[PDB]
Amino acid sequence: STHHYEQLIEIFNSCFADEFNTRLIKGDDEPIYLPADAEVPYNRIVFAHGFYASAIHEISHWCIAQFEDVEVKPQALDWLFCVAAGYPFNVSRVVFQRRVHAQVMDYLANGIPERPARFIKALQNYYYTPELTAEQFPWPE
Ligand SMILES: [Co+2]
Repeated sequence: STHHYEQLIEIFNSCFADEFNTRLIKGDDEPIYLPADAEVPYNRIVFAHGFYASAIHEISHWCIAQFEDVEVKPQALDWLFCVAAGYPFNVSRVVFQRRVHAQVMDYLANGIPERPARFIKALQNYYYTPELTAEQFPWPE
């Protein structure tokens, strides 16, 4: 499959534009969260640059809502999303990515929270990818 940020906009909106009144928007240099208002009546997650990886990262952060500690769970969702989509994962070293790996394992063993779980299933149906298995997430070596 190809991977274009425009695809993530449609997948995200399909998952969340109704239930959570939230949509994904390609922005400029800044990631932003803009709540619905009287003119634009839906919440907007704005990601920086027309870059697939950047959209994934803002989606992960939205799902979760000392920099290492705060970044572990969003980067774990990043990794899950990328494998679900058939996209290559990188962080943005080995010690930190092992913390992310453990958190992916935690999620897979103990349960993925509702919003990322929904996004993962939609990714799988959009890109026709097999069910996730821990084996698709190699320990950082
Ligand atoms: Co981040």
